[PDB]
Amino acid sequence: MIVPVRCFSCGKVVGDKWESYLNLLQEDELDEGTALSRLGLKRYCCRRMILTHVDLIEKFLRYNP
Amino acid sequence: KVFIGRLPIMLRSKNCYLSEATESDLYKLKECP
Amino acid sequence: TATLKYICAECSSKLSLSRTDAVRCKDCGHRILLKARTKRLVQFEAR
Amino acid sequence: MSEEGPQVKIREASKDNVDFILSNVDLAMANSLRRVMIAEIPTLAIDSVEVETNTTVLADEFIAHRLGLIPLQSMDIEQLEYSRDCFCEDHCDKCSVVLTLQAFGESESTTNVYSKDLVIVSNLMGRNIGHPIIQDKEGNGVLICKLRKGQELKLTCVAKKGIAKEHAKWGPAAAIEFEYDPWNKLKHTDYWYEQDSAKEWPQSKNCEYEDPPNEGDPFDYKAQADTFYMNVESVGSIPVDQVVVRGIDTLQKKVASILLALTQMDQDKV
Amino acid sequence: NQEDSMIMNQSSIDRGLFRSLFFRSYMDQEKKYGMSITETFEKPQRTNTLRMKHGTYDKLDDDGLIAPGVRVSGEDVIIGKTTPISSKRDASTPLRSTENGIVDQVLVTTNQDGLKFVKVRVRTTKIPQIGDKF
Ligand SMILES: [Zn+2]
Ligand SMILES: [Zn+2]
Ligand SMILES: [Zn+2]
Repeated sequence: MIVPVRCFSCGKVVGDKWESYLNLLQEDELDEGTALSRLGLKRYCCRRMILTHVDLIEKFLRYNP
Repeated sequence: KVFIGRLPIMLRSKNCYLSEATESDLYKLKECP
Repeated sequence: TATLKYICAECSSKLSLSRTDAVRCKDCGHRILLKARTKRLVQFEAR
Repeated sequence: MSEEGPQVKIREASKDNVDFILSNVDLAMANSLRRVMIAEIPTLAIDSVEVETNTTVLADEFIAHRLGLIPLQSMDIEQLEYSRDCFCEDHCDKCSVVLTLQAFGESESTTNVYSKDLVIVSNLMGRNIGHPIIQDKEGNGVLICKLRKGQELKLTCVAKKGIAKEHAKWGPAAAIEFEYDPWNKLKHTDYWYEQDSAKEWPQSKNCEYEDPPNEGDPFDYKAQADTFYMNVESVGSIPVDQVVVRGIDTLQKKVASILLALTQMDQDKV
Repeated sequence: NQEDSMIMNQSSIDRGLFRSLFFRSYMDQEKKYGMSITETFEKPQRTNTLRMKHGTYDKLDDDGLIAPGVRVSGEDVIIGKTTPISSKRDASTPLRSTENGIVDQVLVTTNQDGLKFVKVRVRTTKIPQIGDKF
């Protein structure tokens, strides 16, 4: 269902960081917690954001017109 | 050799096209996987 | 160019027509059909 | 050596944080600003989407919502009046920035729509305003949405002034940090414990910068509070500094308008 | 937050916290009467009858339906229909007075008999409010 542009708690920009997170894994083969420490996401408010969002859109895009 | 009525088949059961169908198939049949 | 109207569920493609013009698509017997947006422009608040 | 009172002493610094130690003021004051920064700092973002065509999976207002969150430039903002004030019936280049956006799913492999794709169409009047603040590694910034084969999406946005009160999308803020009297010497808290209050409760990095307790000594009941370790972040729209200066400013403005109404009020009477 | 209710960060609600969606699907067909007496999907008005409705019919294109983009509200009409009785009695379909939003997708298919079958969906985004439940 796409990356939640900016966090709910503090709102700190977070709609870009997505692709970079997904990569700091499949490729840079890191672990969640750190991957996020790497993308600047410090305090949990913004953390839980990525670490939880489910990018459904992909399964959506996979349909038709 | 005569025909008699229609049986409201169950979904995802053997007599359902979906029973066989997979990933792709469904998404194209619109049917949610 | 040229305006459109309705559409096909899978062989989706502008279609149009009216009264007693059947219902099926010009191909897919699939007798569905949506109506597609209005030329009229919509608008929303950014909240 | 100089300066009347409320002095600062920036601790660390960066393009996205002003970890500083503000000191010698009223906590009231401290907080007052703290707030002002989050709340009433003029910014800019979209506030009016005009969907032409859309085939995406995200229906209109979904996109229409996020678009308001896409941080936009606002350095100069103070020279782009709020629609409401300007005399242009609706909006104009002297109050708003107009953007465009158009996507078609050519790459038969998930095409993405990024904030970088916004198109300023209205005269930027020659002023840092309306630019899709990007901090992305690549420079694509803020993934708006995706789409498949012949999925299209034509929009047209209109940015306006606005502040965090009217909506969050105008929050230059992000999230500040706040703390004072790291050794609770005024006793503004009553630490809950199971055993040693000192153990269970972690200490803070902001203790080094202040003298430990030292038993013996009684309780300083005359103890007040200066020295506040803030950490003004930012989202971009405004340079981490301004989100502090302007903060220091907007507040100061209002404080005067009170005097202003106290003047206009006097003059009044027959 | 007192008594099994709470306080919700407004700011966050804005940034999109808990926003949801909502779709409804009004629907209708063309009635028949053996003796080839059938109904219709048009955008009627005077024509004798008086038997009409109250919601701005306008939003009804000619096929008697609303195009997807339209912004529907009060009791506006979503389906212009008529009936022959022995001459243009209404059988249209107004919106749910309470609800209102944006048309989301209309579709017209045949139907086992042959009758014109139409379903209309309306989209609405519902933001968390002071009374909402959680
Ligand atoms: Zn956060
Ligand atoms: Zn077809
Ligand atoms: Zn203007």
